[PDB]
Amino acid sequence: ALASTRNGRDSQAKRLGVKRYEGQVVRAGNILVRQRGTRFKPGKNVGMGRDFTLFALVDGVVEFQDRGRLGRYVHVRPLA
Amino acid sequence: ARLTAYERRKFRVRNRIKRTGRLRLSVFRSLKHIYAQIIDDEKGVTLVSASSLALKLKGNKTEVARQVGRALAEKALALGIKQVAFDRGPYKYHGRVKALAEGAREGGLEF
Amino acid sequence: MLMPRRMKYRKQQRGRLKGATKGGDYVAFGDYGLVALEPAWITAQQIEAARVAMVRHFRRGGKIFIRIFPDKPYTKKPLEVRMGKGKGNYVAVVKPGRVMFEVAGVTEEQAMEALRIAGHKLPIKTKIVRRDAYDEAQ
Amino acid sequence: MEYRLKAYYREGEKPSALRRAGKLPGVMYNRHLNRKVYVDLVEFDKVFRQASIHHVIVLELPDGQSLPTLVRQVNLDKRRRRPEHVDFFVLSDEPVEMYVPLRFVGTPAGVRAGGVLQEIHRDILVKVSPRNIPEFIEVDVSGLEIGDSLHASDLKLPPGVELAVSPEETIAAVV
RNA sequence: AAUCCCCCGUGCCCAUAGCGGCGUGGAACCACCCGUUCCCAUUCCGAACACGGAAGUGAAACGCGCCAGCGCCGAUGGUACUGGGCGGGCGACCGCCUGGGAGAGUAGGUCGGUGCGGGGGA
RNA sequence: UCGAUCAACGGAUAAAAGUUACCCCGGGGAUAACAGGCUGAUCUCCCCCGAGCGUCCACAGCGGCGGGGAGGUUUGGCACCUCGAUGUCGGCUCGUCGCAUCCUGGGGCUGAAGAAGGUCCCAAGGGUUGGGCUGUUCGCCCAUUAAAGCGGCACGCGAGCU
RNA sequence: UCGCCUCCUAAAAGGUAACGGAGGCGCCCAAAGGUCCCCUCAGGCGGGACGGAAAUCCGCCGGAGAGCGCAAGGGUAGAAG
RNA sequence: GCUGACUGGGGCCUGUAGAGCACUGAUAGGGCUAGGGGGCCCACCAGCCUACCAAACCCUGUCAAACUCCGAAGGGUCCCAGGUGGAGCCUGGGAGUGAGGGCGCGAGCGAUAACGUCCGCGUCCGAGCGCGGGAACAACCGAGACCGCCAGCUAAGGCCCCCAAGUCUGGGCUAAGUGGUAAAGGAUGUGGCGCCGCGAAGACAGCCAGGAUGUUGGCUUAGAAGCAGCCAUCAUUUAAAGAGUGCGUAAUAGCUCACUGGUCGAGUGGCGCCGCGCCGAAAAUGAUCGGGGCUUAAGCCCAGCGCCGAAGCUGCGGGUCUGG
RNA sequence: GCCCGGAUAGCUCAGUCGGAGAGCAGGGGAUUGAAAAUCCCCGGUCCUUGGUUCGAUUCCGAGUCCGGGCACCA
Ligand SMILES: [Mg+2]
Ligand SMILES: [Mg+2]
Ligand SMILES: [Mg+2]
Ligand SMILES: [Mg+2]
Ligand SMILES: [Mg+2]
Ligand SMILES: [Mg+2]
Ligand SMILES: [Mg+2]
Ligand SMILES: [Mg+2]
Ligand SMILES: [Mg+2]
Ligand SMILES: [Mg+2]
Ligand SMILES: [Mg+2]
Ligand SMILES: [Mg+2]
Ligand SMILES: [Mg+2]
Ligand SMILES: [Mg+2]
Ligand SMILES: [Mg+2]
Ligand SMILES: [Mg+2]
Ligand SMILES: [Mg+2]
Ligand SMILES: [Mg+2]
Ligand SMILES: [Mg+2]
Ligand SMILES: [Mg+2]
Ligand SMILES: [Mg+2]
Ligand SMILES: [Mg+2]
Ligand SMILES: [Mg+2]
Ligand SMILES: [Mg+2]
Ligand SMILES: [Mg+2]
Ligand SMILES: [Mg+2]
Ligand SMILES: [Mg+2]
Ligand SMILES: [Mg+2]
Ligand SMILES: [Mg+2]
Ligand SMILES: [Mg+2]
Ligand SMILES: [Mg+2]
Ligand SMILES: [Mg+2]
Ligand SMILES: [Mg+2]
Ligand SMILES: [Mg+2]
Ligand SMILES: [Mg+2]
Ligand SMILES: [Mg+2]
Ligand SMILES: [Mg+2]
Ligand SMILES: [Mg+2]
Ligand SMILES: [Mg+2]
Ligand SMILES: [Mg+2]
Ligand SMILES: [Mg+2]
Ligand SMILES: [Mg+2]
Ligand SMILES: [Mg+2]
Ligand SMILES: [Mg+2]
Ligand SMILES: [Mg+2]
Ligand SMILES: [Mg+2]
Ligand SMILES: [Mg+2]
Ligand SMILES: [Mg+2]
Ligand SMILES: [Mg+2]
Ligand SMILES: [Mg+2]
Ligand SMILES: [Mg+2]
Ligand SMILES: [Mg+2]
Ligand SMILES: [Mg+2]
Ligand SMILES: [Mg+2]
Ligand SMILES: [Mg+2]
Ligand SMILES: [Mg+2]
Ligand SMILES: [Mg+2]
Ligand SMILES: [Mg+2]
Ligand SMILES: [Mg+2]
Ligand SMILES: [Mg+2]
Ligand SMILES: [Mg+2]
Ligand SMILES: [Mg+2]
Ligand SMILES: [Mg+2]
Ligand SMILES: [Mg+2]
Ligand SMILES: [Mg+2]
Ligand SMILES: [Mg+2]
Ligand SMILES: [Mg+2]
Ligand SMILES: [Mg+2]
Ligand SMILES: [Mg+2]
Ligand SMILES: [Mg+2]
Ligand SMILES: [Mg+2]
Ligand SMILES: [Mg+2]
Ligand SMILES: [Mg+2]
Ligand SMILES: [Mg+2]
Ligand SMILES: [Mg+2]
Ligand SMILES: [Mg+2]
Ligand SMILES: [Mg+2]
Ligand SMILES: [Mg+2]
Ligand SMILES: [Mg+2]
Ligand SMILES: [Mg+2]
Ligand SMILES: [Mg+2]
Ligand SMILES: [Mg+2]
Ligand SMILES: [Mg+2]
Ligand SMILES: [Mg+2]
Ligand SMILES: [Mg+2]
Ligand SMILES: [Mg+2]
Ligand SMILES: [Mg+2]
Ligand SMILES: [Mg+2]
Ligand SMILES: [Mg+2]
Ligand SMILES: [Mg+2]
Ligand SMILES: [Mg+2]
Ligand SMILES: [Mg+2]
Ligand SMILES: [Mg+2]
Ligand SMILES: [Mg+2]
Ligand SMILES: [Mg+2]
Ligand SMILES: [Mg+2]
Ligand SMILES: [Mg+2]
Ligand SMILES: [Mg+2]
Ligand SMILES: [Mg+2]
Ligand SMILES: [Mg+2]
Repeated sequence: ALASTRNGRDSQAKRLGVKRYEGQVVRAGNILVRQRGTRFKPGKNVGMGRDFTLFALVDGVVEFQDRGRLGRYVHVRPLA
Repeated sequence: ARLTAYERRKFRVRNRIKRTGRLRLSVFRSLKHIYAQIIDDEKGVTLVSASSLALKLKGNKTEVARQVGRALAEKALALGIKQVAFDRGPYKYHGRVKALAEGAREGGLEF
Repeated sequence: MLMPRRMKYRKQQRGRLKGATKGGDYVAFGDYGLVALEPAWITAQQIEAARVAMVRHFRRGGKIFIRIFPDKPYTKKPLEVRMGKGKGNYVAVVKPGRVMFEVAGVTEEQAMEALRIAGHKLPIKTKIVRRDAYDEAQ
Repeated sequence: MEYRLKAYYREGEKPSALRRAGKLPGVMYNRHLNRKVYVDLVEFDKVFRQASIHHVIVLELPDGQSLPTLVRQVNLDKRRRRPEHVDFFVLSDEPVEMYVPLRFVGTPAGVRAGGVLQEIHRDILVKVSPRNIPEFIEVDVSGLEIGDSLHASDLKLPPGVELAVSPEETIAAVV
C-alpha cells in the first residue's frame, strides 16, 4: 500500500565489527573480526570462515596492516 | 587491455602457494634457459639458487631441467631444507618444469 | 513552477538550518546580486514571486539568474492527527551569505530597484550587492 | 597603473585580534619563500579594488624591501562577505600562470545595432614570463558575427607570452 | 671475494611509481623468432598452452631514460567543524574562552623508490 | 526422520463468532466526549511590497503574486487539573466588560457643486426596535429605525428558571 | 500492523524509539555443489552478408560502472565472475 | 584482595560534524554536438537552418538521511602507569522497580506548533516541595541540611526606600519611563566610524536677473500655437532657456521651472556601517517594572573598589558510626 | 466564505505531438415538375489578466461571470 503505513520494518542489528584490536592477546580460535565482505583480509595466523569471519589460528597478539590497494590485513603474531 | 592473462595466472597460482607458508621453490624458464630459486617470504629473501645458466650445460631443455633440479636438492638439502612447496609460476606443470620438479627430489619433495 | 523531475526519494527528513555557509556566496553570473542574510526554506512559490516581480520590473528586458533551486520536498498532514508521514506538498534551503537571483544587463537604478522589490517577496532579510575583485576570476 | 600597499610580519598574534585591529591576516610565499604577514584592511581594500589579482602588486613591507606580488587567493568569510585572509604570491624570473583581464574592442562589428553582446569571460588564464606582463589583451576581431565562438589563439597574445589555454573554449557570441 | 654499473628473477612500499610523447638497448640475459617430429595443445586456430630449436630482429613486448598536456601526490597560512568551559536570541539560530582542527583551494612535488638472489661487467 | 500461514510467527485448548440503548462490578482523569489550559495549522483582523484596474494618475476607491504579524471569538492538535461527578445546546432573567465602532459627537482625504455617499482617523458616554419561520444559535423574511454592531465573562449565567 | 533479511533514522565502537522514510523473504540449484586446470567484464568508437539500437564476427580504447539465481548492502577479476 | 570510576602515554577501530561532486541522483547559465520537434525543398537516397526537444562532452554554478574522492573534534577497546574509593571482583540471602518528568545538546515525527510526541548523551526533580537567588514557582542560577551558637568568610544574586549592603568612583550612551516589548518593514530621532560627489575658477539655501529663432513643430486640427492629444523633439543663436517641467487655457494674453549670470560667503548633498532609541503596536473584572519611586539615573554599555548575602566554608562545643 | 468544474462563430460540443474543427443554423448549387431528405461550397481579438516558450485556444498561475462537493450544538 501507500499511506496508512506501507513501511515499518527493519531487521535485527547484526553486531558486526572488529572484536579484538591491535596489540591484544588472543588464543587459537578467538574471532578477531565480524564482517560482511572481505573488508579485512585474513593475514598471518588468521583464518576465514564461510561468512568472512576472521579468527586467530594460534595464540598471540594481533597486528593490523594496511597494504594500500591490497586491502587491510589482520595477522596474529606468535610468542604464543 | 590491462593486466594480462600471464600476470593473472601468475598471481593466482602464486598467492595460493604463498598461503600454505612453506618456503617457495620458484621457477623461471626462458626460451633458452631454466632457473629455480628457493625463497622465504616475510624475510623477502632467496636462500638456494640454481640455474642452467650458471651450471653452463645444454641440449634437451627438459633433461637440462631434471639436472638443475637435482642441482637444487643437493645444494639445498645441505642447508637443512627438506620440505617446500612448488611455485610453478605461470607455467603448466609439464615437460621442462615438471622435469625440474621430479628432478628436485633426492631431497626436498613431495613433488 | 519550480521543482525537480525524477526524485530518488519522495519525502525527506527536515534537518537543521545550521551553520550558515557553503557555496554560492560569490556572485558569479551578473552585475548585481541579492544575498541572503538569514536562513530559511524558501518556497518554489516565493522564488517565482521574486522572478516575476523583476521581469515585470523591466520591460521583459534585462537578464535574470535565480541560482537557488527547490529540490527539498516539503510534507504536510491534512488536519488529521499522527499516522504515517506525508503528504505532498518544494523548498530551497538557504543560509546566510547566499546569492539568489542576481540580475544583469540593466542599469544600476534598475537592478537595485528590481532587487529591492524582489526582496520584499522573501521571508528573510536581504542584502543587495554589486560585484568585486573579491568575486575573483575563476 | 602601478600599485603598492604596505605589509608586516607575524608569528603569534591571534588573527582574530589583528582582524579586530583593522588589519588583515595573510601569507607571503613562492617556491623560495614562505612567510606570515598582515596588511591594513582599508588600505588593502582601496588597492585591491583596482588591482584585483589582475595587475601586479608591489607590497613593500619592512627590511625595507619591495616585493613584486600577484594575489593568488582571497578568502572572504561568507556571512559578512568581507575578506578574512590573503595569499600574496611573490614573483621571480620563472614563467607563471595568471588571469589577464580582457579589453573587448569594436562596435557590435557585424549585426551592428545589434546582435546580443554576450561576454563569456572577463579573463584568460595565461602563462607569462613575469618580466613582461600584458596588463590587458585587446580583443577586437571585428569579424564578430551571429552564433560564432572565438576559441583561444585568435586572441592578440601580446608580445611576451603564450596562453595557459585550453586552446578550445568560449569567449563571446551573438544570438 | 666488498664496492659500483647493466641485465634476469623475485619481494616490499602501494599511482611521487600511471597515461601520453620522445629516445634508446640485442655481446649477455629476455623477447619476439624457426619449426610442430615427439610430450602436450586449441568447444575452430601451436594465437594461447606445449615441446625440439637458433638462421634473423629489437619491429612488437620488456628494460633504461628524458618531457609536467593529463593523471597521481600536496604544504604553509586562513577558515569550517568540535572535546571542555561560558554567554546571547521569541525563534531560526549567533557569539567568547581554552584545547584539538579539516575539506576545498593556493604554493609546490612527481615520469618512482627499494630488499634478497643470480648472470655479467668493477 | 516426518505431520506446524502453531504467520497474533517464544507457539493459552485437540476443539470457538456476535450483541446489549435492558445492562452490572472493579478501576482510570494512566484515556475519550464538555469546559479550561498549552499551541495557533485553521479561523478573524492588521500590516509590508505594489503587478495591475481606476480616462490621466498621489493607493478617491481597488490590489495580483509573495512577505511579516496581532488576536484567541471557529474547526482542530495535544492529553495537563478534574471520571469517590467541573450537568451539555437553546431560550428567559440579570448583567458587566473589550473595541477590531452599528448609531449618535469630533475629524482628514474624496474621482467632495449642494444634499446624499465613499474610505480612513478619534471616540466605549449612552443607545442599539417589534414581528413570521425553525428547538434552534445562525440565517431568511415582514414592518420600522439615528442604528437594528462584533466579541469576552466555564460557547457568562440550570444550589436563578425553563 | 504482528516473525525474518537489507538500507536509512543511528549522533564515525556495539546498541538504540515512533501507526518515521524505503524495499525484500516463507524459496531456489544434482548443478547454481567439491576440486584441478584455463579464461576475463560492461560500455564507447571503427569495420563486416542477410543483422536493425541491439544475434554473430574483427580491431582499438575500456580497472571495473558487468557478473555473482532473487531485495538491498558489504564485497569481489591477484575472483567470489 | 588493587584490579574500580576518572586520569597520562601508546597502539588499533570508526565514516558522523564540516566539506566535497569522483559514484547515485538532482541542478542554474553558456558552448559544441548525436536523434528529431519538422519550416518544409523532397515526396529518391537527399537536405539544410534552428531564439523548441537533446543524449553524452567542455566551461561556469549549486543540492542530497537512504550520494562520498575526502574527513576533524570526540568515542570505543587493549597495554603500561597514577588512582585505598560507601571503589572493584567472586559466591550466596533479601529486595524494590519495570507509569517517569523537566532542562541542555543531537536527531525523527509534528507546522523550523504545543507545558506535543519518540529515541540518543548528560543533568536535575523524582527521593533534595529542606536552605539562598529568581516577586511568588518540583526540576533555571547558588548549594548536597548529624546536632547546637545573639561568632566569621563567601556563592548565586544584590547595596535609592519597602529590604541586609554604595544614593561608590571614573568614562561614554538614552529622553522613550525606552528600560519595564513583539516581526517584517520603515523613518533629516540621536551619538560615533567611514567613503564618495560639489565648493572660495566661491558651491548648497534664499534674493536680485534671461525667461529663445525658424514655429502655428511636423502631427492634429473650429484651435492645442509644450499644459484636451500620438510625436519626425530636429537646423540654429549664445556666458544662455527643454518646439518647452508645471499652474494657466476664449487654442493665444498673462505665469513657473528647468538650464544660465549675479548677490553672499562656508561648507553642502550622497552612501555605507556600529550604538542606543522611534513607529509599526487592538481584548475583554482594577491597575502596576514585585511596589514605592527612578532621568548627568535607582535605565543601558565599559573599567574599578568595598560591602551585603545560604543550612556551602570556617571558628567553638557535642553525638553517632567507620578507620587508625 | 470554504476545496473540485466548464466558457469557444449564431446556438450545440469534439479538440493531452505546443505551430483551429465537423455538425445543426443561413445563403448557393446539384437532385426534382417544385420541394423535403441526401451530397457539394461559403465567417470566433477562441472567458480577461501575469507567466514559460522564438512561439501557448492547446503548458502554469491565480482572479472572475457561472456548475459540483462542505462542518454548530450538545
Ligand atoms: Mg540495521
Ligand atoms: Mg552560503
Ligand atoms: Mg564552491
Ligand atoms: Mg514554510
Ligand atoms: Mg483524536
Ligand atoms: Mg524581506
Ligand atoms: Mg590513490
Ligand atoms: Mg640477440
Ligand atoms: Mg645482431
Ligand atoms: Mg622497441
Ligand atoms: Mg589537497
Ligand atoms: Mg592547516
Ligand atoms: Mg563547544
Ligand atoms: Mg546555549
Ligand atoms: Mg588540506
Ligand atoms: Mg609520472
Ligand atoms: Mg627490484
Ligand atoms: Mg652480482
Ligand atoms: Mg502472539
Ligand atoms: Mg510474539
Ligand atoms: Mg526474537
Ligand atoms: Mg496447542
Ligand atoms: Mg434498543
Ligand atoms: Mg428493565
Ligand atoms: Mg443484568
Ligand atoms: Mg462503575
Ligand atoms: Mg467540540
Ligand atoms: Mg462548561
Ligand atoms: Mg477540549
Ligand atoms: Mg477547569
Ligand atoms: Mg497567531
Ligand atoms: Mg500568537
Ligand atoms: Mg498589524
Ligand atoms: Mg480549544
Ligand atoms: Mg490527563
Ligand atoms: Mg505522555
Ligand atoms: Mg470526569
Ligand atoms: Mg470531591
Ligand atoms: Mg459535587
Ligand atoms: Mg479605536
Ligand atoms: Mg460617527
Ligand atoms: Mg461624522
Ligand atoms: Mg457634503
Ligand atoms: Mg467623512
Ligand atoms: Mg459607547
Ligand atoms: Mg456597551
Ligand atoms: Mg401564527
Ligand atoms: Mg439555519
Ligand atoms: Mg429582530
Ligand atoms: Mg454581552
Ligand atoms: Mg468552545
Ligand atoms: Mg454556557
Ligand atoms: Mg435545573
Ligand atoms: Mg550506504
Ligand atoms: Mg553506530
Ligand atoms: Mg555514536
Ligand atoms: Mg511486505
Ligand atoms: Mg566443476
Ligand atoms: Mg572488453
Ligand atoms: Mg564490446
Ligand atoms: Mg558495430
Ligand atoms: Mg558490482
Ligand atoms: Mg544483489
Ligand atoms: Mg552492492
Ligand atoms: Mg593501584
Ligand atoms: Mg586511546
Ligand atoms: Mg552534511
Ligand atoms: Mg555528482
Ligand atoms: Mg551524509
Ligand atoms: Mg587529503
Ligand atoms: Mg594500575
Ligand atoms: Mg555499590
Ligand atoms: Mg544479591
Ligand atoms: Mg516501560
Ligand atoms: Mg521516556
Ligand atoms: Mg513532554
Ligand atoms: Mg519541546
Ligand atoms: Mg532525562
Ligand atoms: Mg513516585
Ligand atoms: Mg539527587
Ligand atoms: Mg509549594
Ligand atoms: Mg527557591
Ligand atoms: Mg524564592
Ligand atoms: Mg524569596
Ligand atoms: Mg528547589
Ligand atoms: Mg551531608
Ligand atoms: Mg556588583
Ligand atoms: Mg530588592
Ligand atoms: Mg538599606
Ligand atoms: Mg553616583
Ligand atoms: Mg516603564
Ligand atoms: Mg514599557
Ligand atoms: Mg555616570
Ligand atoms: Mg561592574
Ligand atoms: Mg564580608
Ligand atoms: Mg567538631
Ligand atoms: Mg558509615
Ligand atoms: Mg430540371
Ligand atoms: Mg432547385
Ligand atoms: Mg452554540
